[PDB]
Amino acid sequence: MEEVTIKANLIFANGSTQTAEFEGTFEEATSEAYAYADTLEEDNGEWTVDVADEGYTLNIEFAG
Repeated sequence: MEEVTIKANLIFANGSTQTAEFEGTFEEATSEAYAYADTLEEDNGEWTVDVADEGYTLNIEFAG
């Protein structure tokens, strides 16, 4: 039941990139990361996510 580290890569069509690094459970580091994107859609547009490296890498790309 040990905690994990998840890499959240964030790219906007605005010509700028951002990154976030969450620590917690397999669900506490994932729902916080998706909520961080949810609080950005309202100021950007819809988004997509590509799960990689056993779930430890979340590549988020906004459509715009």
